[PDB]
Amino acid sequence: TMKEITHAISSAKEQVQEIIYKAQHNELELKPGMTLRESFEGEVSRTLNDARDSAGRSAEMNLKDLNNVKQMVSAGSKGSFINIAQMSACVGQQMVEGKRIAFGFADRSLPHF
Amino acid sequence: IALDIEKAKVIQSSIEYTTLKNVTSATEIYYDPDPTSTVIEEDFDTVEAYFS
Amino acid sequence: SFRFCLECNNMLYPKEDKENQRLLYSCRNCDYTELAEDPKVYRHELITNIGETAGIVDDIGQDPTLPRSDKECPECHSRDCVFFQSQQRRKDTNMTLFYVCLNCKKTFRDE
Ligand SMILES: [Zn+2]
Ligand SMILES: [Zn+2]
Repeated sequence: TMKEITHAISSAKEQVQEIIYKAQHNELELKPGMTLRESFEGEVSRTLNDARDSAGRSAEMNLKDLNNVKQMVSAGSKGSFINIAQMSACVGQQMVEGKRIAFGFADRSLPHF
Repeated sequence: IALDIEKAKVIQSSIEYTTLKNVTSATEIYYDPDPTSTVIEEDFDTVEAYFS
Repeated sequence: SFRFCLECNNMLYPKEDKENQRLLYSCRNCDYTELAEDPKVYRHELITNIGETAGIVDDIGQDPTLPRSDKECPECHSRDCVFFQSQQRRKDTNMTLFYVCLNCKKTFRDE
């Protein structure tokens, strides 16, 4: 399952790279009522959300019936699917004000990039 | 119109507001003291075709 | 572009002669008057692309925070280059890249 999750995340990152190249070569479709940058950001966010959901679904399907987190989630007493996904597979994309992390430095998010 | 896309697009075009500033790209002011001719060479052919 | 007065350094406003039918640049602070070369009095760009590639410096290759690619230079065919996006920061601005060679230091695109 960890191999499957890693493969899903890597395929999603390759897809995001392809979207970046298409947007950087004017080959990107523009969502009506939105600019090129907004459409690019929305499409990347949708891809990353789908990646986290797929990895979490793989992780949650892996679990046995004797798994205690699965038992608590199935009883409906505490926890949900997102908790299992973040604990076992992938935390996912962090959103601030409904958008990805901004460029607080000069054209980058941290001085390590 | 609700089950046809072309008529719907026609209605959409007829409803949406469109000003001159939307289709305009650049505006210029030129000096030309001849009402019946012009100094600009690119447009000279078209304006003389109009006047003739 | 607008010219300045050659004697008192003020702006040369355009003026039209009724009797002579000529466009002349005249300073309102004196009697100086110089003959205009072109009739383009004014030009306004509703949609403009200036400043997109105008933000370029000759020492941009010494910045360590800029990414480095291996795209081919059109002039000297170098194997090292530094790229960046558009310096204009409006909402409509494209995401196209500008590449700068490390030898000739010219700005070129990929299209
Ligand atoms: Zn003067
Ligand atoms: Zn070069």
